[PDB]
Amino acid sequence: PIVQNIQGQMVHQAISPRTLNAWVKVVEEKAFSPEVIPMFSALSEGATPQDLNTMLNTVGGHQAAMQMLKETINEEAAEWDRVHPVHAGPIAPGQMREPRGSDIAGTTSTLQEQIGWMTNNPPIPVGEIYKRWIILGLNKIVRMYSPTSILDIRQGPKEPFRDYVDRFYKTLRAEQASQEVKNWMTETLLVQNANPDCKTILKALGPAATLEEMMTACQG
Amino acid sequence: PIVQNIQGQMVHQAISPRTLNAWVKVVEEKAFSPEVIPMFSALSEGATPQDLNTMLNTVGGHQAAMQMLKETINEEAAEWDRVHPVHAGPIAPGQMREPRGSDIAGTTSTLQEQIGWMTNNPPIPVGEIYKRWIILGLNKIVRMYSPTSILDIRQGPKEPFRDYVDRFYKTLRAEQASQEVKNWMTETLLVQNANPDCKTILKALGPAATLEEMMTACQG
Amino acid sequence: PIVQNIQGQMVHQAISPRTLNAWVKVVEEKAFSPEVIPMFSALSEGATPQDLNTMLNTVGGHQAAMQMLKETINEEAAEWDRVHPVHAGPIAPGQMREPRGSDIAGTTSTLQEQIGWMTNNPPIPVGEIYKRWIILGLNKIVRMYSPTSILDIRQGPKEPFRDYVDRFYKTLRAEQASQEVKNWMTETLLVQNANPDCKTILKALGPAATLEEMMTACQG
Amino acid sequence: PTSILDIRQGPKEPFRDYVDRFYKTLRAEQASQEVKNWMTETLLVQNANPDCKTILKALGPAATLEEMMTACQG
Amino acid sequence: PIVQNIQGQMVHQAISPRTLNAWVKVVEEKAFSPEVIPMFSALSEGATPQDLNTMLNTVGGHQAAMQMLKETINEEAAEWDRVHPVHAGPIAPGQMREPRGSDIAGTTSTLQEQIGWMTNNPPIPVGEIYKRWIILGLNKIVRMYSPTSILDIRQGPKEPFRDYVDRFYKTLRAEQASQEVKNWMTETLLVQNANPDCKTILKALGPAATLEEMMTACQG
Amino acid sequence: PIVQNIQGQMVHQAISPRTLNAWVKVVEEKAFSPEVIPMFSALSEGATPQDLNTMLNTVGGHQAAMQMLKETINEEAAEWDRVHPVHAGPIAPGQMREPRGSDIAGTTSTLQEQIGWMTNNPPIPVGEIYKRWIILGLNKIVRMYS
Repeated sequence: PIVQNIQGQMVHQAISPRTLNAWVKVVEEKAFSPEVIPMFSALSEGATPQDLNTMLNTVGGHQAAMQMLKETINEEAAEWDRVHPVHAGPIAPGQMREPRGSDIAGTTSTLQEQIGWMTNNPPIPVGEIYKRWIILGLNKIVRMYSPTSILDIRQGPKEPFRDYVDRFYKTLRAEQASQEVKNWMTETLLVQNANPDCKTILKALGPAATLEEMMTACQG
Repeated sequence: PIVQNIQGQMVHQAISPRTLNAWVKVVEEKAFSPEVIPMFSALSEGATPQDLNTMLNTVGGHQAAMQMLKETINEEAAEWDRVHPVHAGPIAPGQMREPRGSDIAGTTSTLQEQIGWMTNNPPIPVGEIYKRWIILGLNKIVRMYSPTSILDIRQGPKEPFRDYVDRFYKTLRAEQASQEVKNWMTETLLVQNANPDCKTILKALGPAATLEEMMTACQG
Repeated sequence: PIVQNIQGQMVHQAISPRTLNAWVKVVEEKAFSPEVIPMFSALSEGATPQDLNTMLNTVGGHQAAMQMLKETINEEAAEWDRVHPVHAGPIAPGQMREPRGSDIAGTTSTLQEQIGWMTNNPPIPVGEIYKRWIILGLNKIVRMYSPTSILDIRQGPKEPFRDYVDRFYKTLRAEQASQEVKNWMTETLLVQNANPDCKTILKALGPAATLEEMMTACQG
Repeated sequence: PTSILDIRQGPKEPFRDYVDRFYKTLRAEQASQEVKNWMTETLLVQNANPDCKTILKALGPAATLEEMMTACQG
Repeated sequence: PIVQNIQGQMVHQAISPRTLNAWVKVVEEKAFSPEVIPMFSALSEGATPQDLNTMLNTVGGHQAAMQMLKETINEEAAEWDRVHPVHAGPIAPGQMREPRGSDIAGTTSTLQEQIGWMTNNPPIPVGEIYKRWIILGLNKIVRMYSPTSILDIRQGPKEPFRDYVDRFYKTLRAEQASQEVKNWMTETLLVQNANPDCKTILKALGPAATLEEMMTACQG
Repeated sequence: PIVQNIQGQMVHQAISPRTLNAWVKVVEEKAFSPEVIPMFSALSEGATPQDLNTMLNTVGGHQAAMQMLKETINEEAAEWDRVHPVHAGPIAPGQMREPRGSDIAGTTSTLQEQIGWMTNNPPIPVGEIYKRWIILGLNKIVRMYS
């Protein structure tokens, strides 16, 4: 990443072997659970596109997911290049040229150009855009790994409300719907799909139902 | 209503008996269907709040719905009076005073104040606000009147696809959710709740499912 | 709908209730049949897009057909926007700007703008365009409500020739694939599917036979 | 261990393991990316199970990987 | 086809019957081989679109292939119109005709118009454009007529290397791909699918060996 | 070929269908005998490289021999390009540029450049070199066929 030296210039630093080992371990250990995206955004902070490409290439297996992520990055780069014209010709000294989509993807650039684009005034968040693209791809991947749909969750006769709402919120986190539609879903289907006993319990509870009072009512 | 004379002043005209007869006939024969709101908005065009109060009072029976509508009108009037200060004191001639919420409802005024407010320059439309409040109330009523919810619609084994989509779209018209949630449900739960045979047919149809294509696929 | 006056000019007029009542009655009583399009074209002559949206929203029941019509109107509006692009630069003093594909439907424009568009100099026929779109949608609807195809017609041994030709021409007018193909069908498929006795009676007159002699042959 | 031309799906071997093994062998293999673009569209659908073969061919030749996957999902 | 006539003035010479007989015979005897494309390109040198239409109509059988050819000609004309629309510009001092997709395809263009477009200065390459279209169509047809895929070409246990490489190169020429794909395939697929007895011989020679070395190695 | 008009310019003329028909007939009926090379050199006289490519592509079957012939043409073109430098930059009008090996093969040019090279002063015969290469290839083929 790019660690900022204390009261000094920000110095470039190679990705830590500890960071890369933790990343490959969490990938191998947890496959593609919805928390791998937060943990990836945590491990990779202020990292160059070279660092992000390394963190992606060290992943072993799940080559279909990797190819889908690369296709998503390619689509994002194509859209960027389409909606952003690229200038050419002689360029004034002390000012880097227009970053192309293939360069912001890191497939046709070098660490020097990446650091230059990340140190310019004003700075150009090449890392923050490539990380956004990688997060979109990882979101597509985790949506593809979703075993069951959200509309098809039904509580078992013996399966308790805690386990039911755990599965429901896991599938909701995996879901792809927008946040505005995501709210209505957890407002309605949560009480509409439960077992009849606690369903009538929450119906007697009525409106303004919150998770805490719901779980305290469905006790026993 | 307020008929606009051809090349002349917009002369006031009392509501014809035909309008009230058609209104009482539809509210008697058709109960409270989703379409009544469009027919109500059609019959009453450019009508003073006195005309709308006459059209509402002539309704016979279903007094619970009328009380709910009056409560909704009262809530809207309270909100209007809260978020709009009312001026007092001596008022300059040729300029009507500030319309109050209980006054914009027409319960504390005569026809002259309404006609003056609908003829001022610039015009202050009391009819288009009182009709909006009545439409909100009628929407609450028709939502309350719906017998079954939208999430609990399931196609019968012998019941064809046409009847199923008819019931589904009727309940959707009766639904209270926002338009984006409406699009989400009419996109997903339509094919997610059909009979397994045509369910697999529409799954083979794939994305971009359009209603005419669906109904042409499920034929036979 | 606009109406001409004694001086010759036209101005908006409120939609008559026993037009809405007649349209709703003919839609429900006759459901969907080829003779609903002429009635619709006759009922709403000169109607503004708001009046057509009224006459469409007022149709309770058969919501699938109304959604088909809405989708057809939707696609038609998009084509109009694509075919003509608004010009840039200074606008002439005697001319002002035009409506969009979605505003032809009247979904996002007030009634006064429709009246100004219809009575401009030169007049802009938004009402006629939206009526053409609605007529195309109704043609597709009556196509869907066809109970058989044109090829499956085969007269029964006892079904009279009159009923056979009635059913044939009914599903032929409900086909509307083309006009010259219709002319070829009425020559070939009409003579190809007769009962053997009356079949050879029609063959006795050759292909030059007209429909009148065609029926009075099998008559009596 | 094996060439990319030898990758073939078993009769009941799910599409998941087949595409995983195929892409793993393709990544281990050495060739220009331009050749791989034709290699995938020529080999992925052909070596699949007959039922899944017809299922993917119903989607189209230029179908993406995610649609081809969700076709035979489960 | 037009031909340079003494002296220096091109005049129209109708297509000779012997050329049409040669074309019919080559299509009868050789069906749709890869070599027909060169024979067609050489039999119709500098032919007016009418001559190419005659040569495509005189074919006997293979009506499906002729239909694909006609449809691809239509597609090329459609794309040509899209790629060559009349954008507003100052009118040229000198006017020369212009060939439309339908004027190039010889459908609605009289012979005199084509003679004009060809002999005028500067010439309009209508003949070469229509020949390129027909050649693309013939490439499509000959790539469709391939009995087996190039990937399925495998040598028999005692099938000599002679017939094996002959059939392999024939199917490869019928196959469609870029030249670099063929360069990779001739190095990756040819030696692998050979018979093991001679496969060991080809492996002993080397990976980058030429065709003649392997052919004289497994010779006999 | 390039027919020389009687008291006139050497007008270009497309290969007649009879030449190609006789060529495909002999290559089909007689396989690859030693005499075919003389008959090939006889049928194609003063022909542009486009004519020779058309005469070679029309051959049906024996694709191994055609691939060997194309490999021999490629080797000869590589040798020609190695032992002859190719000039570039702006070229004076009325004087064609330096013919490249891949260009002398006719695979990277049109008929106009060949006709210009076969009409320049002094003439630069592309046909007599491309035919020489095709004859070397056919000699290798007939040696292999023995």
